[PDB]
Amino acid sequence: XXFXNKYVAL
Repeated sequence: XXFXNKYVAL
């Protein structure tokens, strides 16, 4: 809900 990691997005 702001960038995650290689697989999960936020």
